[PDB]
Amino acid sequence: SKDRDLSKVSPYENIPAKGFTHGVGFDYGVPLSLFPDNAIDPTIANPESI
Amino acid sequence: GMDYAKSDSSSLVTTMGEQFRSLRMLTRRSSPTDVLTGTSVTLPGITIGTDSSLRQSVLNIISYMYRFTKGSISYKIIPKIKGDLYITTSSADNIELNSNAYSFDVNRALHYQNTALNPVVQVSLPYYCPSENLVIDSTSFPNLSNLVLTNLERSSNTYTVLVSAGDDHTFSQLAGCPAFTIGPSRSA
Amino acid sequence: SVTNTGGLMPSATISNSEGATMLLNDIPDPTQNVFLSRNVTDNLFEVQDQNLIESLSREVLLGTGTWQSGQAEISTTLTEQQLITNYEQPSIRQISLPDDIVKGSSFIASKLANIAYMRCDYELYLRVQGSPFLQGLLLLWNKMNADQTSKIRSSITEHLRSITSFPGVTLNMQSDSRSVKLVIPYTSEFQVFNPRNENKLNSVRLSILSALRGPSTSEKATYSIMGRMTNIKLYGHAPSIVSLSYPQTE
Amino acid sequence: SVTNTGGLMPSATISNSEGATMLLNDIPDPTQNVFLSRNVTDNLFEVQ
Amino acid sequence: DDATASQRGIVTQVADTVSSISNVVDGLGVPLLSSISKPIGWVSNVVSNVASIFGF
Amino acid sequence: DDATASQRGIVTQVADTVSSISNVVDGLGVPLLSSISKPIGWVSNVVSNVASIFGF
Repeated sequence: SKDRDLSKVSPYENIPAKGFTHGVGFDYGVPLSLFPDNAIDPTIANPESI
Repeated sequence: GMDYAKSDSSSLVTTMGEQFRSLRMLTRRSSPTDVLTGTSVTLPGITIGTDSSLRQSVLNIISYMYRFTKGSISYKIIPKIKGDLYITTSSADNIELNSNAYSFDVNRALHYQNTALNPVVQVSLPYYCPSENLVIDSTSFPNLSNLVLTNLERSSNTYTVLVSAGDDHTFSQLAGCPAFTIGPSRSA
Repeated sequence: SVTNTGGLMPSATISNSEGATMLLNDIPDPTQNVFLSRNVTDNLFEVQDQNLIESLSREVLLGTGTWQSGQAEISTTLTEQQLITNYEQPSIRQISLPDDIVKGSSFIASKLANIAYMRCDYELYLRVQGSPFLQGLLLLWNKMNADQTSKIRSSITEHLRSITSFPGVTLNMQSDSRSVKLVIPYTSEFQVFNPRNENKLNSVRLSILSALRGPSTSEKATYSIMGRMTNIKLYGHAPSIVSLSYPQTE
Repeated sequence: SVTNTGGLMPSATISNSEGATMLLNDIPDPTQNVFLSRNVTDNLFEVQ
Repeated sequence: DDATASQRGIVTQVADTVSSISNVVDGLGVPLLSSISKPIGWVSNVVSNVASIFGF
Repeated sequence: DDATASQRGIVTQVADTVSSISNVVDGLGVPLLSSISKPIGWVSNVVSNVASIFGF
């Protein structure tokens, strides 16, 4: 049952936070809350449509 | 109208690498605040704002043109002395003076990390409020959750902190601008 | 078809209302010797009908006054000693809402008796009068929630170019109509408020934006403010009393 | 499309109500820089 | 579409939509908030009562 | 469905099912335990006698 693994060794780099100055793409941080994905919709309570 | 105006004629790709047509994108970007020495560290809450001095976060600068905020906010933290630490939320009611109790004793959401391996702490603080809106620097809700962090053994340390708007976040109601300085200080 | 024992084994499933409020545990018996009628025919001139939502929307006087050349015009800029001290820009009149109305009008103060909470959306009306020869320019504008935030954030916003970018409306005397309308949407953290305490938010202000001038010195002109609620939504039943905030215990 | 002389020859046929009572002799001008909305969603238990 | 956005693994795409621009002045306009809205995706589960809510 | 749940690699989905709610009081109810049940997935192998059980 303990069959041999084969696969491939693969290269990597240890960069803890690749891009936080960027204005786009991925938070990374862990929310301090039950349920990994908190959310709410900002668009609903707004004083105006635009 | 009596316009002389004739509309432009210029390509977008020829001169700079990007273009942006909103202030939110500028705010999702994370910026430094102020160094937090000592044990009784105090990060700003989701009410945010009202810093003195003159150095201040970009979010903190955009903050003055508006009146309402809503949504979670993010933190990056870089400890000066490496070693593991813990992250926890709290509130003014939630605190105890038994002098044997400690911050772990409330069973709030928790986060551990050894900084020797991952120097950059990354924590997002959610949005628990009764109200759909929050006037900036509201004091109508005394018990809103507030962040705290501890090394065990309660030793002194400094931290380089930098905040950012969460993806969930927005501002609303446009008040007019604050007076603001622009150039480098003149003379000494 | 059964003798009614004095209080032994009454029906236990009965339920019925009397008034618009108040449920009741058992039915009154509709026995009596005669059923009489309304008697009088109306015989009258007709008049428009009265309604509660209609009554609440009635127009109300808010302020009235003279305006004249000697009064100060708002500053373009600020200096230090007034920048540190949270200086406020001078104005002919300022008006709190919605208290100027609800606690300000005995009529409305009475119509809202014994109701718990409510929403409102204001309208305001400025009406200025003076001679054709006069020169001037007013501004009517809405300072926001203001008081619920830091003292500093209601301080660095008071200067001309910011004043003119708030919601509001200008009034030149060149206009023949000489009157303006201004709408104020409801806005707060709480979704409702009881009318009869210090629920003070958004402070309307009126400011000179150009000094009054006439061929002679010390010309003057009159003005009046009026206002009315719309989109109202009353909610709940309660004794008519001042309410209390969180730290306080009742 | 005509300059409004300060009070000379206003229209003389105008009539309109403001409140449920009170008729008024001339229309207020609906000019202002912005038109804002109600903000809050209700989020409440219903009551009669 | 955060699930797909993380599964696909590329930073750029960040879930496409096309907003309804209005109040154009000179070839530039203001998007409606109503159409900038993006799916939340846990709400469907809470309303439909998926088993995972109960931990089983 | 732990195998697929780990292979797909995303935290959220955690194998969907739809429970049969009952005893609704005011728009809220109690799921049956019978329908919250989820597959175990080794049992099929032990009953069907797959080769891997014997190590070959």
